[PDB]
Amino acid sequence: MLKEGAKHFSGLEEAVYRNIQACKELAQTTRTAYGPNGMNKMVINHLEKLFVTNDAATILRELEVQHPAAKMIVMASHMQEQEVGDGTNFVLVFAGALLELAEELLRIGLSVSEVIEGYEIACRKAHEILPNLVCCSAKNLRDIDEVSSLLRTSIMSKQYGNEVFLAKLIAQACVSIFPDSGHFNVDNIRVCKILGSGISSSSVLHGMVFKKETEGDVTSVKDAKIAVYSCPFDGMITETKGTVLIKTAEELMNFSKGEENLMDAQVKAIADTGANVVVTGGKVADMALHYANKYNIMLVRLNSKWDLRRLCKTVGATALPRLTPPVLEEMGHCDSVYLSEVGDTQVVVFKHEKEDGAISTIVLRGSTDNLMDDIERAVDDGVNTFKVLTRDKRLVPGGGATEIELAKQITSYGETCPGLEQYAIKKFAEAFEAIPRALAENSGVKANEVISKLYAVHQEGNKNVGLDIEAEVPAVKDMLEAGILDTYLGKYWAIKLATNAAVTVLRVDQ
Amino acid sequence: TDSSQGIPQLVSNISACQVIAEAVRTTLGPRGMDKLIVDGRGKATISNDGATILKLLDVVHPAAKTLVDIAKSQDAEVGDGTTSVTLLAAEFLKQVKPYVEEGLHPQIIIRAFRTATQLAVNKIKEIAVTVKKADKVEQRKLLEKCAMTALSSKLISQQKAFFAKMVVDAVMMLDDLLQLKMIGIKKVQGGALEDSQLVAGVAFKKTFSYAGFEMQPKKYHNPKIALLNVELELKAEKDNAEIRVHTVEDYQAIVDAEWNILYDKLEKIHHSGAKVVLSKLPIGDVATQYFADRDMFCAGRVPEEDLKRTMMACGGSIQTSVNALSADVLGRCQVFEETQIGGERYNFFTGCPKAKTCTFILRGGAEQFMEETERSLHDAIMIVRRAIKNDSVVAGGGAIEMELSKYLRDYSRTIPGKQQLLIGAYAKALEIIPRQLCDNAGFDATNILNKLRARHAQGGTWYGVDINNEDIADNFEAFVWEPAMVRINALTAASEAACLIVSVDETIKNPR
Amino acid sequence: EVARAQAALAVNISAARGLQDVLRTNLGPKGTMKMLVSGAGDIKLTKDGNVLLHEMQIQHPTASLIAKVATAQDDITGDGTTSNVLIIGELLKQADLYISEGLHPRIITEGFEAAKEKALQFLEEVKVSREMDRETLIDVARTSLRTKVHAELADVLTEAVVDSILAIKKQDEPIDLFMIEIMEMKHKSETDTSLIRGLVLDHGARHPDMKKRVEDAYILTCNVSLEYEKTEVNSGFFYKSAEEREKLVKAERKFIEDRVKKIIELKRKVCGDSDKGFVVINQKGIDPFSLDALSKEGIVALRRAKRRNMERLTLACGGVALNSFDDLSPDCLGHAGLVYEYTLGEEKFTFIEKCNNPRSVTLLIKGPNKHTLTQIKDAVRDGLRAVKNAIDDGCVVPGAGAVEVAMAEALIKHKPSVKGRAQLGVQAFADALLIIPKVLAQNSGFDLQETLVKIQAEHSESGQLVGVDLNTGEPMVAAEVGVWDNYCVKKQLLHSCTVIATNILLVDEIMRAG
Repeated sequence: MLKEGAKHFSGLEEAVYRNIQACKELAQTTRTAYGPNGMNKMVINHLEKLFVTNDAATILRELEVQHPAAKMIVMASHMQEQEVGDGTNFVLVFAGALLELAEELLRIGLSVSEVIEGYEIACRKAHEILPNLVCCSAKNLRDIDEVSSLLRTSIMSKQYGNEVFLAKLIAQACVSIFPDSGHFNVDNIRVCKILGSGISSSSVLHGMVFKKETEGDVTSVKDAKIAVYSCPFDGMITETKGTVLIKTAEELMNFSKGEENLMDAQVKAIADTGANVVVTGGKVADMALHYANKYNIMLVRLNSKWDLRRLCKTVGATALPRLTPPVLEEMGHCDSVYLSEVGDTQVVVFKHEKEDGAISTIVLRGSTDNLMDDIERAVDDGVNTFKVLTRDKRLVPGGGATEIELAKQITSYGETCPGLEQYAIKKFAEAFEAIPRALAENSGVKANEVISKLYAVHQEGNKNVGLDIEAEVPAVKDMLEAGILDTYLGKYWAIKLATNAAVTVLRVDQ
Repeated sequence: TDSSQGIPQLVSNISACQVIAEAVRTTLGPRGMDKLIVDGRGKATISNDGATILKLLDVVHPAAKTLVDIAKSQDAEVGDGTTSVTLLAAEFLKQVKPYVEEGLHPQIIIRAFRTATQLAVNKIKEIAVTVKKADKVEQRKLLEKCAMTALSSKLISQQKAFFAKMVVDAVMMLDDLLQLKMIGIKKVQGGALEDSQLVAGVAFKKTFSYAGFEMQPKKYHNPKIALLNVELELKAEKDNAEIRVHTVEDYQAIVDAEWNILYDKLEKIHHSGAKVVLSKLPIGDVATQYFADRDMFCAGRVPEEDLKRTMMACGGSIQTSVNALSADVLGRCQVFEETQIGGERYNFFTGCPKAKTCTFILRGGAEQFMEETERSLHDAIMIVRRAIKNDSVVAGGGAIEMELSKYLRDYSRTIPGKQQLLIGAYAKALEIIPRQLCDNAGFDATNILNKLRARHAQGGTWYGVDINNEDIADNFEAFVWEPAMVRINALTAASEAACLIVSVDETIKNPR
Repeated sequence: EVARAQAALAVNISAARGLQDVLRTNLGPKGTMKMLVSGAGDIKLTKDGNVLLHEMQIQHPTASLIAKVATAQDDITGDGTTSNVLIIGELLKQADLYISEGLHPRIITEGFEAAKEKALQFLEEVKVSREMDRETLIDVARTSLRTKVHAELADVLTEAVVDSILAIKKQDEPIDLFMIEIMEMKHKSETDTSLIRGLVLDHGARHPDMKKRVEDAYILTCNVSLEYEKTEVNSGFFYKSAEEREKLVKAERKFIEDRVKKIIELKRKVCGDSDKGFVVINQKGIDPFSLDALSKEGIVALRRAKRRNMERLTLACGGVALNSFDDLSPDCLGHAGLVYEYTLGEEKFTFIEKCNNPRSVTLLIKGPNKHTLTQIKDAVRDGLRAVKNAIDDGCVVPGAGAVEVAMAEALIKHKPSVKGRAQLGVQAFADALLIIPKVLAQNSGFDLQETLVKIQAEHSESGQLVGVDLNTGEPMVAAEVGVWDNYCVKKQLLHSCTVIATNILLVDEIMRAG
């Protein structure tokens, strides 16, 4: 501080200033997101797919900043996504809007040893009565609209219009094939990207769905010993053309000899490894192809790690290079294996159905990934929100319809308590409007208009805005009795977690 | 790891998207200035449209890349509709920029786009008119008059009406695709304009003269055609060698053993199945000497676009060797007939076992008229094929474009709000398209456009400004004829191609 | 290049405050946790006077000395480094003012002596003998934990603190070198600070959960080879003759299956049952086939529990380190009533506990294993060092600046000598004493003099040891509260101040030395 030396990225002014500033400015995404929005972010991690996103996690994945809080705080926001898929586009803006509320009190000179407490105290008071404002619950998880209702806040939060069929599709996916007894799996039920068809045509094909081509035959038996090999067939010794015509009529044969009789013993020992399906991370040679069909081994011409990973995951596989007679440490998991036409594409389908280890797989059909990923993003954050492992989601008013409910809870409780925390608690009664504004922003009105008319509804529970004409002038969309609902789980987290972030980030001076 | 937030990046997106439309402003009716564009590769780069230079231009913008890909999403389908989508979505983006400062920014942004784009397609298929085989035309007489639409619209001459049926021949023969990759067209310098030809298979413009080329057959009724992606020349297999001499007997030999292989190379396909051998790559003296020793046909340096469509036509395969090849990999016709047309040694390939190729042969006896019609053939093709595919035929040239924005100016009254601004912008976008072909018609756009509006307060059936006639009147009755399908296509693009990035004013980029 | 007289002296008092200016935000429950993404380049968080220093790479010469003296203090204490640093520059303020009013640094230091004495004598004069009791130890625990962390998380750390202090008293050690064991645990929440009556073992095995639950332990902690090697080596490495390598490789596996079959002989000899577990623990790794041969028999064979384990295992369990399996008795091994191989987060953490003659009772801290979990890992350890002193001393005075209004005010009342030659160092000394009670009091928005005059007079009136409420900056009574200063803690920081406060005062010139 008074030294030429030592270190800091934070402190003094900065702690009061820079640590609050950009952490807020992060919220611009979540300021436009979480709840129905057409507003999106083109995020180019340079993939040659230029990625539309409102999802904070993969917005913040690129974002890097010297502000130690904003450096850190994305942790709690990403620690959130781990715990709930939805509510994450809520996390960053709420505290971010709740932050400079304290900084204004810092301009008033209300201490860091003071203000955040009242937040934390009203963070209690929230999570105290936050379970009281729980209303519904998602009970039968085989049921569509108990699942698709939770989904109907969550995908909605990420993205608006596509949500409805997705919610159906995701509930029609029956992520309840996992009994949700404490069981859920992100790889077993997986997204499978299919270029073309519709995204309304995007389906759930149970099993493991590989848009990669099943080559030659299908499995000998449906309980396969699944040969998942990074390079089982790279070719053994390749043919050549020398003269821009032929090299030599004589030199042609000996390389097929090495190719064939190796890939003979190769695929014969792909048969002697007992592989019913050989799953090739690399290419296939037509000789091994011929061998894969004679030796009766389902062949997959090419495999992305997307296959190989889930293969290693599900099958117990290890994707292996082979120029040699193999052995299966992969074996199978699967009770069924197929070439099915899904996306109306010939698809490598590994399959079985159980409660546990069961692969029941989303198949997304879309012209691009930016279609099939951000929507998947929108999708899976409901699938993620489906993951509670308390089967009843304890559905609160969705669409953030509990804002106005807790808002008058906290502001009345901020009236009760004396001392500077009464402000902080009343300041905690404030940042509610962020998403109602974030809605009203992408909807196009100020939360004041919204929230004051929803200060007129007082205790309501149902009405809260979104992206819609109802969210502009009427200040009302019915987000409790809706079809649009959200679990108490992410309610337990985001209010606390975004606080857990905001706790010490003003305290950190160095 | 870079982003610009808010309106500043948003508005910044449009011009990068718009400037390319300022090129295509009217590139369909071509007239304007065309600069030969030489890129950093030394490549002189031009187009018959906007898309090919769009193919050539790249941006770091996602935005400017989107409508590119979108116009390309519209391009490769019809082969057309690029400039249309290129102008319209950018025009939306162009027009919302002042609105953006007022703000459209609430996601009242995206709604009236697609909400009003259905109103168009709601008007499209209700005003759409379907064509058939017995209907007003053979559907060949349509594809005649849709060629007479597409061919004649640009000039040329009554061969445009002659070609109008003639282009439809290989069309009807091959009609599956919207485009010619089976069909193709053979440019003929020589003959004359009044006769242009069509072959039920590929017909090679020229194959190439050698030693013994005259002494090799120019005619087969039973071509078994080695289709070569690969050359056979004196360089292909060397004649150079040497050997030790205390006796000069071996001078003949050490060259002759290599000589036998040049022979054997070409002969081994010749011996196996091959009469005709078509190489797309050179044939040199000592090789063609053996090809002249064979007198089963030799070719080299021939078009592969014909040679691979010969594979399509024949049923043989493009051959990467002269050896290791069977008799089935050989192309086959019931006609190999080489009768030189002009300077083109002209191989008749017809009677193919399949004849997936049927190629129209445009014969001009001169260079200019052809490439104008050959450009109008793609026009005809992109139309006459699609005129079959979608028999429902809308009309262009501000037919509905002025008639839609007519109602879509009329649709403004019921909107009011923030998106009534969009409605007007959405409306006149339809009319900014003919707003050029007016100039290509020599017309002032706006008065003519306003006339057309009045003409759509009077008429409004097909009425529009047609650079086709350089008039203002019914398009479909002016023989402005294109299927109504591409409309929805373009209009699915038009409003939606714009709404992508305007949904994003915060655009992140990364080095990785 | 040189800086003469006041120049080098100005550099002294200059750097000192930013230290304290951290501490004014770092001191006590009033202080604030400090995330350092710069200091070492690491992403960090800390509360302490000593630790924030060393975490930084500090380029200032005056501050090159500064991380030194609180180190030895934080060793003993854990608190007062957050404090001693305050009094030094607060003393450097006075000492500056007196040379600012003119004086030598010698005739300054001369008055420190009796002032240091009378206060160090006042240490005796005040020193509160507190019968050292988990309750009182909780207080001395939490006061340092509250000093560094939430009073909430203080009491969270306090238990495991006050847990293992009676358990290290169980080891008849007044200090604590064992059951100092603070075990990070992979968890969604750092909220859990727990106690394990025995170790938390590292790897159950690379073939996991062999016997995962061992409720009667026969512990063989063995640096032996059940992994000798399975791979290709000739003399132990790659020799120039390739054919000569794999010749010894089998005998390497066989010398494992020597030790493996010895366990089949040993587990038999030891146990004869999966009921009372024979436990292989290897300082090296263990072959999965060794594991497989052992695991199916009901044996748990641990690998690469570290040498600290090899001790604490041999130690806490009544265990042994026996480097040949061969055949051994259960009593040739130690015993622990619970050995359980436990997975929360990634790694399976085998808990060898109920350890007979525990020499290590592990303090479990679950969490993300971030600087956060470290942030509760240092305060406990720091709080441990505090209650370590609280175990060490039988006398602990109150905290919360309750001492100086008893201490400084007396020296403020009187020059210890009652002569001016002392006053020159007594004014400096007695003043600097009051920084800690006044700073957080004024940090709370409560003016020092009005806050001090109470706590001063409230000592003068009542004879009371009278604390500050560090968050509310008000006069409190720290004798009852539980914010309490070890006689071991408070004594050295006085010395630590004085020892570093004289020479730097006595050095008026600095020059580049090379």
